[PDB]
Amino acid sequence: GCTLSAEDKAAVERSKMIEKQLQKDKQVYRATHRLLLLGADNSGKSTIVKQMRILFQVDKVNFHMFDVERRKWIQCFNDVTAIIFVVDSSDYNRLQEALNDFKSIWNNRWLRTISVILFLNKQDLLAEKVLAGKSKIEDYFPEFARYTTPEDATPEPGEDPRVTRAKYFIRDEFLRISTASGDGRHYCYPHFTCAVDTENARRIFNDCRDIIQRMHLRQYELL
Amino acid sequence: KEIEFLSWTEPFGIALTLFAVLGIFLTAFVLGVFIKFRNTPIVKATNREL
Amino acid sequence: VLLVFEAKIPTSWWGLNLQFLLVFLCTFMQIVICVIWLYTAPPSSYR
Repeated sequence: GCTLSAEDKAAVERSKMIEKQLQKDKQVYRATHRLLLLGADNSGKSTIVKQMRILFQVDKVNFHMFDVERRKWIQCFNDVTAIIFVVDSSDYNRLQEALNDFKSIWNNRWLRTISVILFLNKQDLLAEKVLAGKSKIEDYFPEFARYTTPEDATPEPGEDPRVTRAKYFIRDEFLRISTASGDGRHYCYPHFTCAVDTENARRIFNDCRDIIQRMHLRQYELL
Repeated sequence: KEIEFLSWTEPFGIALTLFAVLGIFLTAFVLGVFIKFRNTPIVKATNREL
Repeated sequence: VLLVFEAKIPTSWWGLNLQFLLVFLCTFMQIVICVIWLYTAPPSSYR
């Protein structure tokens, strides 16, 4: 350039350089899915963060998780792509507290737009419990006996019908929260989760992409 | 010399006009349905402006 | 709809105006052809 402003020319060069890096970081920022892990202490988010520590990022689209005490800061940010709420369905008594926590998460008006990628985690241990006789849901959630396994709720081959009964009971107790508040601006997608599972990550990516599409369907009014 | 063209009075012109008016009526019916049912997700999924 | 279902990027009335503008673009190219035809060599009714 002409370079005729002296100390001010140095300032102009510095500002232009800084704007160049601002655009360069905008390249990354506008493409990153930011996600938060509201996992309970007993929920088992340790498994997911261990899997992520193994290798997050999928293809070329970036992802950035935060994890985490009262939340005066959860309402400060609304730019999060989605919430990852690990739940330890193995512990039946702590399960009700997890359900109340999901009520609080889903009914927070500040995060009204934000969808949640829910994880029923450590469900294999739930199978180990329920195959045994000690674990009785009738004590904690008595409505388990009133429940019926939905043929619509597709099970997995080689699974105990009572295992499916229990598991689907947990999940639709959680999904009562989502279906009751059918706001449309945010949908809950539950996924069964277990430890030492490298597949969990891709689920998130899949789910993440889905939410984005719905947001576009909301901007263009198609949905 | 007989003057020849496709006429309104011609019996086949009547048939063609009936079919064109039927098409206009069916388009009006479809539009009215998409107005009364404008908020049903099936209609909205079709870019109802276009 | 294709752009919606292909916009895997997290962040991609004005949109409706853009739709109508695109439709107008195509139809207006044909309008240009039509108008050139109609005032350069207009059609006629011949017995």
